[PDB]
Amino acid sequence: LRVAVVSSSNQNRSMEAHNILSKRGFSVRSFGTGTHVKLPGPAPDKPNVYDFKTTYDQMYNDLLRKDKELYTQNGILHMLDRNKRIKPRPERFQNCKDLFDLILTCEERVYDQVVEDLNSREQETCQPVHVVNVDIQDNHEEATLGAFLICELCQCIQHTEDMENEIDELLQEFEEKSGRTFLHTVCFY
Amino acid sequence: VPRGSHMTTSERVVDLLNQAALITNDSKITVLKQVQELIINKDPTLLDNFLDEIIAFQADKSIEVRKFVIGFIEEACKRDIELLLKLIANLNMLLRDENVNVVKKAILTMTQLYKVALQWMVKSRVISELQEACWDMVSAMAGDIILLLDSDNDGIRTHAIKFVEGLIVTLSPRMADSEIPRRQEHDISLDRIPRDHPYIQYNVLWEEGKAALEQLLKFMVHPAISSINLTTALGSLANIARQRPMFMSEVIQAYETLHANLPPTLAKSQVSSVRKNLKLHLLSVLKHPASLEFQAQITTLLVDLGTPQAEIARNMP
Repeated sequence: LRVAVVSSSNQNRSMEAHNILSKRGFSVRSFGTGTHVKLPGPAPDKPNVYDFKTTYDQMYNDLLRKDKELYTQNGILHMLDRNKRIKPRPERFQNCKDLFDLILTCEERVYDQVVEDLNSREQETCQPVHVVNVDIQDNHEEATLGAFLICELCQCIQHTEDMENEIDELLQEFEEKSGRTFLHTVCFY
Repeated sequence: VPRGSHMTTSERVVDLLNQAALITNDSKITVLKQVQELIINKDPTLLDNFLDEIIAFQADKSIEVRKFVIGFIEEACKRDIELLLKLIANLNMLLRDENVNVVKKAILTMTQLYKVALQWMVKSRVISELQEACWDMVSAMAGDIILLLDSDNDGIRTHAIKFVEGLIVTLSPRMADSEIPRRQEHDISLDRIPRDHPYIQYNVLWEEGKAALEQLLKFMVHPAISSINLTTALGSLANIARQRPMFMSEVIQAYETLHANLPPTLAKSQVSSVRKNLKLHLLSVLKHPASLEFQAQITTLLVDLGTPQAEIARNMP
C-alpha cells in the first residue's frame, strides 16, 4: 500500500506520519502544499519563513544562530534533526511525479490544494487515487496523535479484502471512533 | 547484459521466458517486462512468434501476474492492432476474472483499446469477416462495461464510469470550442469518420454515444449512488463538457438536478466531499469559453454553495 502524507509546510504533521509509517513497514512519501515553509517563532504572529528549496539542516543552523534557547525549548531543533534523518528537504506536492494508492492530508486547506492540483493534471490512465483528509492541528502533540490515527487507518486498509469497496465504510467507523471528520474523494492519473 | 551484443533478440527472449518459468514469486514480472520491452519495442517482428508464451501467464495464480498480462495485451495491440483478432477473447475473459483488481485493470485497458480498434475499423479499406467479428466482440465488451455501472462493487463502478466517459468522447464530434488534451490530439472522434463508410455507420455510433451519456445521467440520480461514484461522475461530466461542448447543456442540467436533490444516503462528510467537488467542477466549466450560454445559471449554483463573488470573477475569461 503506497501512501503519501501531505501537510502545509512538510515539517511537522507529515513528517511525524512519514516517520511512523515508514518504521512500521509502509511505503510512504511526504509533501507540503503551502506557498512556503513556515516554522514557529518567538510569538504566534512572528513565524519563521523559508523557501521549499531550503534544507532542514540550513533551517536548523539558521535557527541555532537566532535563539538556541528558544528553539530548543519549543522542540524545533529536535524536529529539524528528525526531519534531516528522513530526507534532506521539504517537498512540494505540486512538483511531485509519483503514483499513490492513498493520499492523506492533514487539514482541509491542504486537501483543497491536493485536489485542485490533481484535478488540473491531464489524466492519461484513468487510474484512481483516493484522497482523505483528517484535520490535525499544527503542534507537536496533535501531530503525533494524528500520525498514530493515520497509522491505524492505513493498517486497517491493509487488512481489507477490497480497498475501494470497503474504504468509505472504514472511514465512517473511524468517524464514529474518533469524533473526527474524514473527507474523501478520488482523483485520476 | 553481459555478451548482450553477441545475442539474437529471440535467444534473449527464450532465455528470459525460461527464467521467468523458474521463478515462483512476483519478481518474475520484472523478467516478463524485459521480454515485453524486447518484442514490442526492440524487435516487433518477434511479437507474433512469442505471443502465446506470454499469454500463457494469464492463468498464473498471482494477481499482479494477471495484471501484467493485461498491460501486455494493451501494448501489443497498440503496436499492431491486428492482434486484437486473437487477443479480444483473452481480454474479455480477464474482464471476468474472480479478482476485482484484475477486472478493474481490464476496464482501463479497454478504455485505451476501444478507440484504437475503432480507428483500425475506420482506416481499413477492406474488412474480413474475422475483422467484422472482432469489432462485434470489442463492441459487446463495451456494452458489458457499461452494464458494470450496476455492479455491486464500488471500485468496479468507478472504473466503468471512466470507461463510459471515454466512450462518450470517442463517439461524438470534436468542435471549434473543444479543449483537447495534448495526449489525445490524434484520437479518433465522430467527425473523423466518413459518412459513407462501407462498414462503420456514423449514425449508429452517434446513437450509441448519446445512449452512453443518458446511461450516465440516469446513474447519477440513482438513489443509493456512493460518494465516490457520484464524484467520479461529476468529474467525467466536466471532462465531457470541456471536450464536447454540445453536451454542456446536459451537464449543467445534471449539476442543477444534483444540487437541488442531494442523494440522501450520503453521510455528512460524504455530502461535504461531494459539494466541494460540485463547486470545483462548476468553476471548471465556467472557465471554458463555451460556458457563456450558461453563465447566469452556473453563477447562481456557485453562490448557493458559498463561493465568494471574487472567486467567481477570478474564474471568468
